[PDB]
Amino acid sequence: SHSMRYFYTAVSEPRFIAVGYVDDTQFVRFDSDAASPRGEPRAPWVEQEGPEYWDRETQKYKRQAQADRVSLRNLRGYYNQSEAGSHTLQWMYGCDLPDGRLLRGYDQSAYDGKDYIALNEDLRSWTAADTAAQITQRKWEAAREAEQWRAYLEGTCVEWLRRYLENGKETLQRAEHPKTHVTHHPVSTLRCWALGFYPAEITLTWQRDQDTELVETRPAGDGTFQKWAAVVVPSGEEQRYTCHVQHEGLPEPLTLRW
Amino acid sequence: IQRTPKIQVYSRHPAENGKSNFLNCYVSGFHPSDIEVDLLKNGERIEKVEHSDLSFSGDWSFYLLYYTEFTPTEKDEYACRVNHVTLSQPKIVKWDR
Amino acid sequence: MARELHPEY
Repeated sequence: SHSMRYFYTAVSEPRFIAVGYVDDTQFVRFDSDAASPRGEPRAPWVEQEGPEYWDRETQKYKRQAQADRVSLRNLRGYYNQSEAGSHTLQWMYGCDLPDGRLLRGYDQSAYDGKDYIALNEDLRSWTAADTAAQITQRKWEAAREAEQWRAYLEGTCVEWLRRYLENGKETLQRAEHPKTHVTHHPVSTLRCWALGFYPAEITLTWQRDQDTELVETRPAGDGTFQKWAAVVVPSGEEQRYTCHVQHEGLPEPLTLRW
Repeated sequence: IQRTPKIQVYSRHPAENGKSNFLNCYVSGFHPSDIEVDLLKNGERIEKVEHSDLSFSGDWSFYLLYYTEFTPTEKDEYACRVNHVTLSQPKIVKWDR
Repeated sequence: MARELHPEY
């Protein structure tokens, strides 16, 4: 359906980057390595929000950046790691919406790329990955932060994501169909292309009447995505293969022959 | 634990000589976040190279989109040089129209 | 709309 997502990265003052997504559309960023670190709009539907909205977001990141420089120091102490090594703290949370209500909220954390601590599906308990996260879970259980997570995920995350979908309905609630074509290269290869589609969810399959080479969906840089699927066929047998494209922007699916 | 980056070199729109486009280098699925990505025009580093904000996928692996505006020509060869802590030496992926 | 200030680890 629809999802608002946030990705926080603190690398060891430390480097703090925060990014917000609505579906596959980025709408906010924060970079501690900017000339004036602040919450910057990445989508036109969030640009017209008042200065009281943006300054509250900016001071949120500015104080979240300070919270991570001490957290990385506390994490370095839990594991007895050296003060010279670089370490990464990752923070992930968001809310999924068909009736416009919370389908699932999530909250995950990662230290150095492995799972550290995560809010449970009940939004009232935690799961620690090791004895270091048990100190963090006990820290957040004393503060009862899972209660504040309920207030955000079940509420603030849902109503504000619903507002973003309304102000940007011209682009967010609009599926761009892929522009497909087949290329042929001699090897002694039939590549099926898909360009300029939104969202990134697409299915590329080469049928004959497990052997396709898929690539991960890449961003075009304009808000759309690209992806191709290549298969190897013997010479004189190209007329037997048909590429199939499934996408939300397509009235009916597309079949393609060389 | 370190993940090696996947590299994809491509243009935003279908390449057509004499017309303006955007050269892309998409690094993804790598950890840690530190990565060296350079866009090359005939073995020469490009000054005006932008990149997206650092995000990561569900498996905590990062992805970045290094992009720049360029005009493809029949003779000029483009490539992307990527360096990561997981590579014994920088990997260069040439552009294929 | 981002999450408010979270307690430290």
